Amino acid sequence: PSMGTLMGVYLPCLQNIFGVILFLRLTWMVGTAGVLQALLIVLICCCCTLLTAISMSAIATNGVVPAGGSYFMISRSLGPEFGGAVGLCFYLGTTFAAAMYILGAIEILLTYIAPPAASNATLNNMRVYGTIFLTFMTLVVFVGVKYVNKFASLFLACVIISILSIYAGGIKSIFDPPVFPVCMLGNRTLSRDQFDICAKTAVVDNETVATQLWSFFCHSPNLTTDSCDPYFMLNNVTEIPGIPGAAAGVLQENLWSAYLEKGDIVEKHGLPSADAPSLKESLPLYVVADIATSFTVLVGIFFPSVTGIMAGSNRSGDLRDAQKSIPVGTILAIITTSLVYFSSVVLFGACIEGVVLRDKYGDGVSRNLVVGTLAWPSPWVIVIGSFFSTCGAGLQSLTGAPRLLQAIAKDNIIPFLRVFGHGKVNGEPTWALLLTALIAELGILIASLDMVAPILSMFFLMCYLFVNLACAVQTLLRTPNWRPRFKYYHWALSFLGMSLCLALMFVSSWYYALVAMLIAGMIYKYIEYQGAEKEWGDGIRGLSLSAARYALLRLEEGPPHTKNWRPQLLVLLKLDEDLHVKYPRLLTFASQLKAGKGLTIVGSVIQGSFLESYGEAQAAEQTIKNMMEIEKVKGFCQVVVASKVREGLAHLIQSCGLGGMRHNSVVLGWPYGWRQSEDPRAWKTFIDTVRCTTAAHLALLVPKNIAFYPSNHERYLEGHIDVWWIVHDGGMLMLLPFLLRQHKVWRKCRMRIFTVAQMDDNSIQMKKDLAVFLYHLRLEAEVEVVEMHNSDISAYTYERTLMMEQRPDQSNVRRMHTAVKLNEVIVTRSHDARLVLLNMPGPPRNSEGDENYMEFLEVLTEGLERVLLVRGGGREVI
Amino acid sequence: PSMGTLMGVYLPCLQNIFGVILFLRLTWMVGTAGVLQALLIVLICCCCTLLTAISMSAIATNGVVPAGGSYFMISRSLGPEFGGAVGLCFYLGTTFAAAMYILGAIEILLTYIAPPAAIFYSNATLNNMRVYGTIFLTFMTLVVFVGVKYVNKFASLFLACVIISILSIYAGGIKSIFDPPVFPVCMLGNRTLSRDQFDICAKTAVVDNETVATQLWSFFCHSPNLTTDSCDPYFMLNNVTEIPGIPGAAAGVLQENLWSAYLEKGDIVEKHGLPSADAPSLKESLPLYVVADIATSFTVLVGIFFPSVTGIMAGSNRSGDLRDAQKSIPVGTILAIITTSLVYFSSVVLFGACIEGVVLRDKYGDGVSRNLVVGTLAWPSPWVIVIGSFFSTCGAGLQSLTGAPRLLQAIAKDNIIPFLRVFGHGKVNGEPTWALLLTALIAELGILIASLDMVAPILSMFFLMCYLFVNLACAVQTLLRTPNWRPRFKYYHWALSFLGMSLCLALMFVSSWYYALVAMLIAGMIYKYIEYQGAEKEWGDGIRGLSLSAARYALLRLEEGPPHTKNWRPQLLVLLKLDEDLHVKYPRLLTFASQLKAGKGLTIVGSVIQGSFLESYGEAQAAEQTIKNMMEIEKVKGFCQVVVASKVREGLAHLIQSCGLGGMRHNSVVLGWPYGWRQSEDPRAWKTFIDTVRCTTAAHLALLVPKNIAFYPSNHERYLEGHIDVWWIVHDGGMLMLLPFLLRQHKVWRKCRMRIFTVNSIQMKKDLAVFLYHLRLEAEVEVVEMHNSDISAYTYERTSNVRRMHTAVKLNEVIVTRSHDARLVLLNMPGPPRNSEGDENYMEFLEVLTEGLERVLLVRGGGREVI
Ligand SMILES: *[C@@H]1O[C@H](CO)[C@@H](O[C@@H]2O[C@H](CO)[C@@H](O[C@@H]3O[C@H](CO)[C@@H](O)[C@H](O)[C@@H]3O)[C@H](O)[C@H]2NC(C)=O)[C@H](O)[C@H]1NC(C)=O
Ligand SMILES: *[C@@H]1O[C@H](CO)[C@@H](O[C@@H]2O[C@H](CO)[C@@H](O[C@@H]3O[C@H](CO)[C@@H](O)[C@H](O)[C@@H]3O)[C@H](O)[C@H]2NC(C)=O)[C@H](O)[C@H]1NC(C)=O
Ligand SMILES: *[C@@H]1O[C@H](CO)[C@@H](O)[C@H](O)[C@H]1NC(C)=O
Ligand SMILES: *[C@@H]1O[C@H](CO)[C@@H](O)[C@H](O)[C@H]1NC(C)=O
Repeated sequence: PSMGTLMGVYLPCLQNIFGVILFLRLTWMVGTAGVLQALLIVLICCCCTLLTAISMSAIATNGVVPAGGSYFMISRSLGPEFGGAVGLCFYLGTTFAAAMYILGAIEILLTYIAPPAASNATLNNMRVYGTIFLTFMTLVVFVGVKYVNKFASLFLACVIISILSIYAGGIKSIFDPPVFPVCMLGNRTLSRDQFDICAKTAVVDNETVATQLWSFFCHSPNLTTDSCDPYFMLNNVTEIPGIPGAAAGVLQENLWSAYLEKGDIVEKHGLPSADAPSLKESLPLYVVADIATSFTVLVGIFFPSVTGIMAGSNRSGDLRDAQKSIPVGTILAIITTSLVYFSSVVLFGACIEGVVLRDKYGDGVSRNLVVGTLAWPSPWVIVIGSFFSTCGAGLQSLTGAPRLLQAIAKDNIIPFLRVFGHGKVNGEPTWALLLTALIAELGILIASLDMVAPILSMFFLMCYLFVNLACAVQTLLRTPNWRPRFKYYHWALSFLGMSLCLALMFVSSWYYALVAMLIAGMIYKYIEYQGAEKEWGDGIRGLSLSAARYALLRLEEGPPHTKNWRPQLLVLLKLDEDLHVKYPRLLTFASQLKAGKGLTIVGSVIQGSFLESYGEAQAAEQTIKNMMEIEKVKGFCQVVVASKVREGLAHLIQSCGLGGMRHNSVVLGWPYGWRQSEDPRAWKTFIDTVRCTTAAHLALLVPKNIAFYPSNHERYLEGHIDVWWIVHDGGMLMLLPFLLRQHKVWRKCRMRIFTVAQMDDNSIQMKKDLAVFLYHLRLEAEVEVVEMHNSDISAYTYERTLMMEQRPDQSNVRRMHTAVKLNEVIVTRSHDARLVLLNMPGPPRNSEGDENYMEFLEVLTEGLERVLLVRGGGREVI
Repeated sequence: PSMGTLMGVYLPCLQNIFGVILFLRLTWMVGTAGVLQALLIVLICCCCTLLTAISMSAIATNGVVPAGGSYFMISRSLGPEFGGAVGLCFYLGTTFAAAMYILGAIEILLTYIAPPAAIFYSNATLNNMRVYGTIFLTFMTLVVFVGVKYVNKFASLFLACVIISILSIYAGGIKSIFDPPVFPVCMLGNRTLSRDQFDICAKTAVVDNETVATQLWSFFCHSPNLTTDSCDPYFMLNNVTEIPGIPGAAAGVLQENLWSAYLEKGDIVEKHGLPSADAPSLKESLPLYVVADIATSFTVLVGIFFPSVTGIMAGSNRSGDLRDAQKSIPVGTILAIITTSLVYFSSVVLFGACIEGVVLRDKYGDGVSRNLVVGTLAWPSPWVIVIGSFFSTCGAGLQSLTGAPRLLQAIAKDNIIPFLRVFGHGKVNGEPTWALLLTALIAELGILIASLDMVAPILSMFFLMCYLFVNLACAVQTLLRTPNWRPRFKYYHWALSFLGMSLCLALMFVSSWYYALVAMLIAGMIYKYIEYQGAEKEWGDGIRGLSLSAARYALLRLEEGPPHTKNWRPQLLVLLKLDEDLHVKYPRLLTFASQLKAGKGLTIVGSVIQGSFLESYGEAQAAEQTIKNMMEIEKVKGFCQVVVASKVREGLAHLIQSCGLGGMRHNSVVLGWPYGWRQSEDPRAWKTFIDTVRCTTAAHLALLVPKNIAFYPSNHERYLEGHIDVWWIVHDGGMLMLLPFLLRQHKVWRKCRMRIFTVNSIQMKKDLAVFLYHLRLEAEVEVVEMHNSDISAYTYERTSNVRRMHTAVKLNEVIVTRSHDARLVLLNMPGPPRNSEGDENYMEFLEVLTEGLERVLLVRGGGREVI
């Protein structure tokens, strides 16, 4: 299967756009509203269709295009929810379009072709004949689809012959127009059907005698009477030509709006008329305005003539290269249609009188097609041409709606219409054709183009709005599988299309638009619920699971680094031998530092064997959940059963979360009684966990002396948090006290920034820097710099220099002494502090100097009531 | 601090509801719309407010009540997004209410109290309104700036004025019933003349023993002589009557003014039911008939009258100083609503039944001698209602001017919206500083319209937006079972709040659809902006933060509730085994998982890497990228976990039991087959396989062991001829039947024939068929003989080493003679032994059982599978 762009995309879209709306209701629309407002309407109705076509192309290019049709692409590229929603609005639009074309064919048959074989009598004739035609067309569609697909070329040929004849007639009008006298009464419009000739008196047998017009206007058959209406005798009777040759005075004439009312009379603005009363037996003698005309009504009546851009991408499977052949073809069809309407609007407006355009049924002329009056060969070619075009459009719509319904039914998206997929032995639908025919009858029972057209418009506008909105949303949030290759495509275009087509959908009828939107929302949510129930198993719980998975998948792609740094903690609790939380203050501290917003996972390892201790794990999980609910901290809880607690801690540290929902901080407690007991396990386990959390580039929070930390009911009134930032990790060391004081427990503790990084430098510049940095934070904490020394900070400087370059025992003995001098300073100037935060030095590289490192950490925090040590990970930015 | 229900909630709400609409625009509404439609209007405007009061009570009952005010409760109980959105609509409503009350005070000053002080003296009335409203707005802002304390002291007086006014109205009516007042209104045929100009309504009067033309004649006929015939035909053709304007209460008037009489702009107020002979008229007479001022309809009347019943959120405004709020707020608010509704109903009926249908339609009381139309019936004098309404309007304006900037200051100090942080810079006392100025500017921009009949709909739009948002939030949070939302109200049900949302939305669209669209877009923009700011504050990114927050919210909500699903769908964990060069050994497992899930569900891909964590981080990260790429190729959407353990066996276990977050857990482990276990000299592989098998059966997980993974098809291949074989032996029938269906759901197995072979036979077949009806597979069922002795191994393991092999070899014989040419064979395997040493024999069994079959997949049930 391989065919080019032309015979695969261009000709079908053109054949679907040229409909009956042009002939039957273009001239009337142009004359009633003028040339300006008509051109503006055409432009407004082409822009929405252009933005929808661009979005449709952006959809049709990303990835491969499914070979099924025009509904499979939408579904595959926008999800089952959207695809299901789009298919149904399109189905309803198609069945009402078939109905409307049947109405057009009936109207053209009973009014101009042959009126003998026929207020509300006309409506009843329309109903009866439309029902008969619908029956016959449904039967034909049942038996003879092959012949329709055979004869489909003829309908386009007829349309082209008709348009060629119209333009040829115009070009012949410019230099030699036809003759079609329309009769006048002052500034009124007479129906030429009854009268033989329009003249008050005629000369018969050497003398004047009253004409049929007289006898119809005056009840007296003798001229010598004075009991007639004043308007007839007061004004004249003229015979102006109806087809004035092309000129700039006529296009100047019919240039301003002429919106009439229901029942008014078609009047020729620009003739002398002296008003007077009139009888009530004369109204059947003037031409009358049939329906109330406005701007929104004309929008609604014209819109079904620019629809069908989804009909071009309808033989997608039998295409050579669809990605490059569908969009260009569709847009070329749009451009051709827009230019044909513009040129025809201007030619009609500028070539025909402003009073004969308003005869919806061609009353001024002797019951002819008003647009058929200007046609070179004869007015009989356009009538037959439009008749065959209407029949063909009806047949093709009745062929193409049931196929869409059958596809949607066999896709098993909406469950209650599975039966509509019981196709024939060949695949042709059976109980979808019946539903379509019944809805078409329900539409025919209205029997008026001016009321069927807005419903059709609502369905199509809803479909287009949905396509555009889906495209824009999927582009904004970076949907995982959505990458279009179109060059001139940008989500701003789809947004503008949504706005314009929404404005149209609301101009026609706000309440109808609300009903359509509610139907669409109901079907969308119902599809979503059914999909959730089918993938997972539950309705409500299934919805939540699906939302979670969607969010995680979308978060997967993209740069995995955030411009800011906020602590997301993982609290490593240590369960007792009796399965009790040893330090229930860690949970309290986590709740005070997070305040219930963010991610907080709470892991714990249970020594033993997994094969025989599963119930223990479940019990411990419930226990931790209860204890965690009490302290009011909202988080998940993981429990693993390892053989040795060390490897359990490792597996917990490096594997907790799903993709992007990872922790970036490990808060572990302090080992108490490590030197007291003879078992040296404690400090080696602690140091091993420290080394394992520093090699994964994670932050570290080691709250020392956890038994003295406040509870949530406690409150502090006087006190000041103390920060003792030594060299590095300034960002997190400044971000912690702020997030802490944001809680009511530390609601008003004064912050004091103590800095010890003299390094033979000046504090004046560092004070200005700290203050300006604090200005953005707005903490405004007092900054004081203590007189620091290089030899005093030697322990930290060694590591700092090594870190800068990257960007033992001799040193350790010195480190202990520096640790004790620093401890002396801090305990003499910050003893009475409420909470003290200072950054700790990194663990040694040598696996044996760990005891000295522990002695350093113990002699450093000697005397301080409450001290929290934080170690940076190195990837923190702010 | 402790004060009761009455003086803490009831009276403030009453003071906020009874407003100026009642006096200035009730009679006009009743006369224009009739009695019936008036009752309907009152009912419609009371129902939306009643449902909103019920939802507000449900909010005020869950948990403890914040002591701050009326905005803190909403925030704490509905989240920062909703609470922030509500605050702005309520703020705008309050400032426009200040504007409307000022307009009411100006209108009452220029029309009844003193008409000479009309400086401008059409558009002159509008310009006078503009100037005087500006002067008052300035003066009231300054007063509110300096003297809040005296306002808080004198606030009771305004309520005293309102109550005395209403009591006087009813006293006047009751006096009307048996002895009415006198207020003659003059008539011309069936029109209504303005009684201000004429001295007396009579065509001719007798002066000095003779008749002379009266002032009415000179106004209608410009000639001062009776002997003239150059006047309009309407004056001479019709009569001049003087009907009483206040007929005492009776059933004849309520019978008259009972149907709607919507006029048009410029029409004439006509008394239906009087003799009138029509005739043309001049154009210099229009200044002498009373005229309808604006076009009247039904929707217009709803829009103008809705502000009267607003203010139910002002009752829960001294929340901190309350004795027991949970039992005192709802009952107080609802009693205030009921009292207001009954007062309106009784007053509507009283007006309908006491006043003529022609004097109700003079919006400014022209038929009567420029009096307050409602003041005609009042016992002491019509002077009590005028002064009463003046003081009431000034007091309500003052309190709105006091209560709006305070709310803005609260929102600014809550630090939700960042660009209005400056508005929290209160004075030394707490009185707002740059919030009062902004409020005064908005009030001026509202005054520039200078017409109650045009300001009222804007006020209504904002208040309706607030109520709709409250109701919708309550209903949704009750439906989705948010974790921290449990209301204690007795008569509360999410259907009621939903119905309230529907009704108040209907109102919002009846009044003016376009305004409703603008309000909804403002609300949506602020809602999404608050959500974005919350994301920026918790996580760090705007978009990535939004996604993280959505994920966390979904997981937390899914946490609570029954942890068992009615259905069972496989959620796989594919255990890949990386090579020494960090390449996927069997990339066909990922293909098989993608075929079994079809891209919908959860699929985690774990793998263990032997070594030490301290020195092997980069290898793990590189392997993570490798697995992600290989998984992207096969088109399977899933997450990837890699852990670095010491001994692989141990790492596996930890991978099996800890993967996921809370409720997003796996329930099926698909591991490959150990190849070369007996051929390999070392016995390390089977020792690992058996350990993973034993560990995954003790966690109650299903098990899928695809054997011979090197012959499984890829995605590009297609099958035309073949038949899947299922060999369900004893147990695990549900999942053994659900697997082939989910498999054939993919295009690769799109049309492979399914054959069910099952080791009373009619009863069993009937059961399989009835079960198959729901599934709809309709696959052919073939039941081979069932020997208990042959299957003894499965029965004995569920509920002799030499015998094991004999049964396995007979079963292998049967399967290979009746299913050798099968495409895919699925059969359930027996459980591994409890003894840790018979693993070699167990492996020999498993090897000799599936001997000859090209492709065989073995499934073992977990035991908690339902379908
Ligand atoms: C066709 O002829 C009739 C009668 O001559 C035109 O009637 C229009 O409307 C009324 C009579 O129905 C007259 O207009 C009056 O004009 C004054 C001056 O502004 C205005 O104050 C009145 O309210 C009324 O509009 C007059 O006969 C004529 N007026 C206009 C502006 O057309 C009718 O318009 C004619 N139709 C055409 C010319 O298309
Ligand atoms: C006050 O008197 C005026 C003038 O008489 C009333 O206006 C006109 O009243 C007459 C008599 O009711 C109406 O005539 C009726 O017209 C309708 C069709 O419009 C016809 O079906 C009836 O059989 C009858 O002929 C006339 O329409 C009406 N309006 C005008 C412009 O003449 C006025 O209605 C009286 N007040 C009230 C409250 O009725
Ligand atoms: C009617 O036509 C006659 C014939 O020319 C003309 O004289 C007369 O003025 C016309 N009347 C009007 C009202 O134009
Ligand atoms: C005016 O009133 C007199 C008083 O009886 C009455 O006779 C006359 O008919 C009235 N005029 C009309 C037009 O009814």
